[PDB]
Amino acid sequence: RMGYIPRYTPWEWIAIQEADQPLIAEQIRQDNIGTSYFFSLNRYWRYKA
Amino acid sequence: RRVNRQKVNVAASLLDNFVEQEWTTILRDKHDVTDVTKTLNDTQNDKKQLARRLGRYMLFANRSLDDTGFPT
Amino acid sequence: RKPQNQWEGVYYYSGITKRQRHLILLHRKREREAHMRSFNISRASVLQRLEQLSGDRKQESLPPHVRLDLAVRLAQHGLYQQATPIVDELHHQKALHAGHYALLINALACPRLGQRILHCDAQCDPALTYKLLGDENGEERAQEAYRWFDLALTSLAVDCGHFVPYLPQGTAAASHITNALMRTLLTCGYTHVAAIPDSVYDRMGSMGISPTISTYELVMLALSLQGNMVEAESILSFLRSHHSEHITVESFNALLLGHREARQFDCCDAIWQELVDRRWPRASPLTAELYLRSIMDHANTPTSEPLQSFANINVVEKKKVPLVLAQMDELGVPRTHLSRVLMDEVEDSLRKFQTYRSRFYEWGRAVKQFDFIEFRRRNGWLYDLHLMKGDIYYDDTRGLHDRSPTWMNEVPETRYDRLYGVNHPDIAKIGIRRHLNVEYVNRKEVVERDAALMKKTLSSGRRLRHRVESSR
Amino acid sequence: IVLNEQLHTVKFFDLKIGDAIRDILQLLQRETGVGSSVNRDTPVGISPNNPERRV
Amino acid sequence: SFRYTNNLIGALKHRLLLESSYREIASRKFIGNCRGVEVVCSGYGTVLAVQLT
Amino acid sequence: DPNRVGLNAATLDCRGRIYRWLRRGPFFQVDNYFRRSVKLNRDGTLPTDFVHEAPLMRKIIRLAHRGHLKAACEEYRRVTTVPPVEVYRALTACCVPGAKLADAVSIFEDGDSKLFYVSRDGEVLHNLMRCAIAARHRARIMWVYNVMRGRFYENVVVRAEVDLIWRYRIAMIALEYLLDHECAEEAAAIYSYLVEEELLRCDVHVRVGLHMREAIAAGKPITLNNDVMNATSLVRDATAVAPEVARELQRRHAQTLQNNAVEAVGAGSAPWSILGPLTAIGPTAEDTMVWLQQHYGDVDVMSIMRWARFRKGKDLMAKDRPQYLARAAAWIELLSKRNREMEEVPLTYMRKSKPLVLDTNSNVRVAWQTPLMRSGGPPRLL
Amino acid sequence: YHWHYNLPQGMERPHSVNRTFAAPFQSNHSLVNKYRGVWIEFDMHPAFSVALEPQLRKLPRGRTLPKTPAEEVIADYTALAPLVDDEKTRDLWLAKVFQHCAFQRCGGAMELWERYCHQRFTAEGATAKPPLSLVKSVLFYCNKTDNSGWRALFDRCLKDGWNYTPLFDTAQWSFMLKSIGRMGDEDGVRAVLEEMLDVQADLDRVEARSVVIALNAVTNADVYEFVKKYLFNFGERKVKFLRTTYSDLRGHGAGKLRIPLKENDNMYYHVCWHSSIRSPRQPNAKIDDIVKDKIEKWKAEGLLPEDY
Amino acid sequence: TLHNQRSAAPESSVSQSHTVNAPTVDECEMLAERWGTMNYWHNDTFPRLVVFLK
Amino acid sequence: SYTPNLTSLTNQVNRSERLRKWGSAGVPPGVPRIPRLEAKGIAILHESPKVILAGRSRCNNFDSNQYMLINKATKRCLLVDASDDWPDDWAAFIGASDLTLTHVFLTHCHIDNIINLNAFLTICGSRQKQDEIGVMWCPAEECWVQNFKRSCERYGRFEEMHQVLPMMCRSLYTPQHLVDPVRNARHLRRNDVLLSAATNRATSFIDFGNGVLLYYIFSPGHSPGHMMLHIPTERILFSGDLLFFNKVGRVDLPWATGVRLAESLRLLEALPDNTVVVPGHGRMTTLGRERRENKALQQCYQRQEIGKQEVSVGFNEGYL
Amino acid sequence: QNKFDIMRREDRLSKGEQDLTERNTIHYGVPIQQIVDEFVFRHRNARGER
Ligand SMILES: [Zn+2]
Ligand SMILES: [Zn+2]
Repeated sequence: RMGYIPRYTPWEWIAIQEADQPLIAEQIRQDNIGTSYFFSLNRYWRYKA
Repeated sequence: RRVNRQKVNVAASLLDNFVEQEWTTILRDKHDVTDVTKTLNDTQNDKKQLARRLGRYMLFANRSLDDTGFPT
Repeated sequence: RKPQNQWEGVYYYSGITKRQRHLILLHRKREREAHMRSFNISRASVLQRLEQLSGDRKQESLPPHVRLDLAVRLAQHGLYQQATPIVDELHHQKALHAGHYALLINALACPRLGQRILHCDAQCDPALTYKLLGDENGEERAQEAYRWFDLALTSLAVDCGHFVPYLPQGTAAASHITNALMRTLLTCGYTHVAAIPDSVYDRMGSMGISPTISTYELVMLALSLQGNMVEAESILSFLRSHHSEHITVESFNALLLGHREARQFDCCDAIWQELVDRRWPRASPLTAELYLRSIMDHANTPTSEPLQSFANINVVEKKKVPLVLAQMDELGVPRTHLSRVLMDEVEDSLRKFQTYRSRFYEWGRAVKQFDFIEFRRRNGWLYDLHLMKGDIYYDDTRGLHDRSPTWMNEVPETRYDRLYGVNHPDIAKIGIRRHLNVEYVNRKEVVERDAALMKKTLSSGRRLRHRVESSR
Repeated sequence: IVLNEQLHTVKFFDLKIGDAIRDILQLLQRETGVGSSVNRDTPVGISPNNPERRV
Repeated sequence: SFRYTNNLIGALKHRLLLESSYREIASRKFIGNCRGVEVVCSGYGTVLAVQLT
Repeated sequence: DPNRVGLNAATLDCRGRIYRWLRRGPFFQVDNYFRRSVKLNRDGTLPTDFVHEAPLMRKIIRLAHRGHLKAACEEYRRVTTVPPVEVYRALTACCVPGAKLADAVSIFEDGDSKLFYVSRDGEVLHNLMRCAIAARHRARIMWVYNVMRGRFYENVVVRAEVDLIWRYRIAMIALEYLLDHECAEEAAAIYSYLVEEELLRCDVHVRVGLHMREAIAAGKPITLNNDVMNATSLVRDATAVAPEVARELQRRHAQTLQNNAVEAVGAGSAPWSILGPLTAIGPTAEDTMVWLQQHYGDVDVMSIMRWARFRKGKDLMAKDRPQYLARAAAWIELLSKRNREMEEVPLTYMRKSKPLVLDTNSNVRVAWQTPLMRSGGPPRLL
Repeated sequence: YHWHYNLPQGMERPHSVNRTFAAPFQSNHSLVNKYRGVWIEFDMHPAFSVALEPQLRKLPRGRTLPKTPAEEVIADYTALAPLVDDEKTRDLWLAKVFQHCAFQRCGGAMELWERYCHQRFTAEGATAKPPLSLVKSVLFYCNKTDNSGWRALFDRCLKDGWNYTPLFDTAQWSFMLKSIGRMGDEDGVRAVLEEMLDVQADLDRVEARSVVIALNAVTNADVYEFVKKYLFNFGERKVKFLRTTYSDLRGHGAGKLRIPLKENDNMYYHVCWHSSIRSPRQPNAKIDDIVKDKIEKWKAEGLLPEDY
Repeated sequence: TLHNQRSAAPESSVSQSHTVNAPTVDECEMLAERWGTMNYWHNDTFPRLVVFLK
Repeated sequence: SYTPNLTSLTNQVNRSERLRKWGSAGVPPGVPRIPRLEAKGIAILHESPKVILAGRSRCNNFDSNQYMLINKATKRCLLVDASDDWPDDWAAFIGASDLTLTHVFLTHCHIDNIINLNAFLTICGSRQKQDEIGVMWCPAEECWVQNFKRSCERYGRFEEMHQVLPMMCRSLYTPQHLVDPVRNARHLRRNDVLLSAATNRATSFIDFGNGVLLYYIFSPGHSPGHMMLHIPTERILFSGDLLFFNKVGRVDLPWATGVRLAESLRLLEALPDNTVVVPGHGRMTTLGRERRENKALQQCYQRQEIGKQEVSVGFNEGYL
Repeated sequence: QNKFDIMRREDRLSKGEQDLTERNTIHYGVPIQQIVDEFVFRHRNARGER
């Protein structure tokens, strides 16, 4: 071959690059209650809106 | 040892032929006697009713050496 | 500057100490000894009750329900030999009825020894409970279950004495006793598990007993423990076609356990996604147990096609665990209703693949990355895997140069700079100036400077040529 | 078959020499002392196989 | 080290459970019936009584 | 310490301090101001007890007790210190009568993991569970129960777990709602939790404890035995009612079996309801206890009948007798697995099949026919 | 040197570093949500809790410390507890009384041990075994008031005795070593530190002010040689923090302690020597035989003359 | 050199929602309570309304 | 620098030196190639009835110079110390001057002298294709030939690493290859001369043509074999690295002795003051100005006069 | 380790089916596209097959 560079990254290399980095838990964005109309914008000052 | 393994397989198939001959005998011949003990309200033990409650006959030619007494 | 690697991950802590793993092992050992102590205390109490009722009540005949409850409590604790003369006496006195026989056969499956084998022996794998309960006298309890089934059918024929040639085979009691027989035969060895859909189902058909949903669920679980998935999926397809309003979650648990045993984990994912889609019947914690154990069994599976060239590949399936847990928060399945071993594996996969927004703002600081490097340098012999060692479909004759005017739109700046002396005989073809062909940012000035330098040295060379050839 | 494995190990003589020196390099970077209580499965003053292990 | 002492404890736990269970089997009745015939034996195989229910 | 309240700051003098200020994180001022401020004390108590922020907590509790949720939320925004547990109790109890579940969940989650587990309390989780009952949200009921059970971090590391009486109250009102609305799996999980924690006779324990508190206020010695628990009105009333519960269960199962045999044909009756799995009840209260222990013995029948007595404070056992019998029979039929296995509809028999000899289709198969369907012919093998 | 832009910009090689090296979480800051105290595991039956509820109200519950004076709490246990006919209820009640007297430092609460529990647990070969909640509370009490009654109870918790030492908290050993260094028991420091080493306790996560107080009270020569070999059992992050803590508690930050330290210079220099070591750099008879024949030779040669 | 995993054909893209197959005998049994589209009862081959009326 | 053994890797003073010299990088930046910008043209330094000296100053980032002697009669040119980052101006100059390149003189085989030698020979032979160019060098520099790769390691010259030097190929002084009977571009280089250290004024010369003689002088101290060129008819002394403007060569490199450098400076006192000395680095001077205004020669002769038997002179910071 | 798994393996080998212990490791063996590309590369664009 002598100079072969792939134009598609192989499935093993994609799997290794996926298996090394964690997930963000807020990416799931699940919601079943509703919006807190009174409290969510008036929470504690360090974590406030 | 390759010869003695064939001595076992011809001796196991002799007994497996005899056990499966008598097991078909004592089941089918007892099917013709028809001893009716349901009126007695017994414990359902019998010659047939222990043979049919026993499992399938594991053949000695099917077994390995450790199932016929050799240590693992 | 030296470039940083963009395909190297950020250094983050995903692991536990040796002390934390040792304390986890110690606490799990303590919980196993506690469950063993509880079962031994309960079994001693049952045997003391039996010795009291056998010694003090030598000639005083007991009421039949006390003996029935004693035989049930004896058979539930795995003491089947101490209960069968009580059942023989109760059947001989004709004190047993339709429900009592099914109660005795269901107690013969020992659901108190099963809890100890679950929490201590099987390490909370529910398939391994069926695999290990066959060791404690599988064939003898199977023979006793068959004998009590015959006793039950004789007493049902007595108790039914129109529909006269179709009794007691058409009643609910025969189907209940057959379901109890299948549930007890699941507990026994592999021969009786294989005989549940083979011999027991054909005998139930030949006797003319109409089955129920528990019959099909136990046949599906027996085929699941056998490893035959096409027949179990055929039975659930039969139930989906005809009696679809009666299907409970035990059939889904049977298919999950069976595809876990047959190691077809994509079918486990398909069954779990279908159960999340339909949301009815409700997912028990056994559903989450079987699905998360199938995930952990697939993630710990080594592969042989890359031959472990870089790392283990299947570990990325543990990234599915923070998804499915969130699905449990939508399904109302409490995650605290998981076993301790599976909770250890789930917290392992969670600290490997989960982060929050507040940690994601601080996890890439150079202090933590260099602490990771220093901790790998100091003690990496303790935590390392290697240190242990037109349209194309209607195109056929393509029309080229269709008078599309490229002079209406403006692309005038197409200037290019070629190196000086391409065909010059005095300038060599090979040279270090060929490296000037790959340079983009300062291309114009480099080409002009190279052309000026080559013109100056060629002019000086021909001037020296003329001066030397005219001086002699 | 015999000569292929004999020729496979002679080309790794120098690479295993440098592998042995790289063992000594990571050895001298280890944490000094008997260790740390965070990274131990065994108490220090006894064998792990001692019958009177947990006091 | 201590491979003999840790193996002797596991053998004596096997012997203590096999001794405490032999005393459970021997002081027990084993009743078998065929057709109303109660043959009662002990753990040692001695026939205690050949009865009829 | 009211005099030493305050924090000193820096001046950013040298070049390295400027480089550190330009390399700081997104929350560096508020984080260091929060951690240089209030923290868990040396003996393990909360930093709640603040002198300067004391009347603001009184105003918040006073506004959340009068029903003013928005004003209490507005002056909750002004807090600097960690607020007390009574703030979260008053806020969640203000969230109960309006069925505002999202505001109560946000109130709990604000102090749950961020503020040293001040809202991880029995009364706050009890009001959260009451909001979940008022909102009829089953998944949030199981969520409140799951955060009540807790994990290793909140129970062992933080040492902030719910007391046993509050856990029993929360699990009992959740189990009451889940049994009232026919949710079998969730009620089975909560009942398995009450079995595992041994809380089946806990209401009797609270009654015996109130009697023993009155006795120890009198000056009499107190103890706990079997006859002390049997002397309460709850166990006596349940034992007196239990034959009516058994007759209701037998009548309801007979009607269910008759409906199953009717629907097995399509309406005449089938032979399905000729002999069912229930036997007849003896004419003795001891025979009633025998029948309930041998046909519904997987669950504790007496504890279920004791739990089903009260409904929203109203004593159903003394006032509405057939309503209480129907409720107790429904709860026993829900929680029992053997009742679920004995009340099954008769299904048709699935026949096996083989592939064709002359393969025409892969879907067309030769079916295995029972000799009941086709009479005659030879006797077949397996 | 670089990558050209007309080349395909594929990934060269994947890097699996977080799955080859699994690192445990280690921050320089301590955990903000830890209890930092001695937990008692109040496991009361849920009938006596409702009965003793006005009496358990004034007692310390989970992460709550009421301001009730201890003379009211001991007076409540003296009168009301013989009315309660349950052994495990009275023992768990006295565990909260010992915990309440520890937080308020009332030295007279050791008479409650001699009144109720001494004759059935720690007198003349008592066969009964006390609950773990009671032994944790009295050992937390004797360490907080600097009582000398810890020694008879700690010797009962060994493997021949009650075997309660594998169930001890890391904060239980932290309050233990701080009291023995305040009283100055050299044998009490060694017997606890030998027990922590044998029980496989978290030696790195002991409180650093507790270790440097217990090490300051080492003056005897035989126990001083024990501390030399024992100090290698700490980690390198711990032993560099013990030097900064020992230098501060004897220097400017000597006001953090209730009682000031005594001047032990031989332990100050050895801890400073040992912390620098763990950190990186920045035949008498036969010999006396030879001496005697040489003096014999110099007298014969004349190098050692006689009187002139 | 082959694979040890389960070999399965890809799932059929034939739309089974609009595929009206041959009527089975159980379908003619349960036709009294069957919900079908207007194409299902008036199919070009095998119409089910004629079977329901027959 | 040198080979990283076990002792060099476990040394903290090595990491301290690599932090002090190069900051937070720790790796030395190499000596790169001069780009096509900021590069000057070839200058004609001297014109004479016999020869023409054409040179280019600062042709490397070592700050070395490149010189070529042209015989006006025979049309033969001679490069001395062939080290130019762009040997394409020189090949075009030779081709536009109708000159023939026959030999390349090498004073010593340090990296500032032989870095682009294969490029010179390849490009000039490729232009000759439209007899090959010989190399004149001293065999003591063999010990500096073998470390051409290592010197290419430390100074970042990676593209010149994997190149067999033409002085290493088989000359007429070496045994010949016994090739299979069934090629001569690299197997044998007949045009190669090895200079001898016994240099005299009688026969140690190269016949450049037209009666011009180039006397090579063996003068160590900066190298084990270091050969100056002396043209007495033109008063031109190609010193190489022995003598510069107001300074002399380094001794703090391997195979460099200070007393050999002192003897090499002492063997230079018989030339006249109007001899233009032409160094390998920097600006050119005269030998009389170096006798009057150079402090290294003053220290050498002062140590010789006060009675030092082993006079050792030499620079420790300067040109390689 | 279980007798259940040994009996299941002997039953499946008597049936003539795949053992579940041979499914312990995953083999994604030789996809058809790689085999076709190796056949074309070995045979120099595979003339005669086109
Ligand atoms: Zn040089
Ligand atoms: Zn030079």
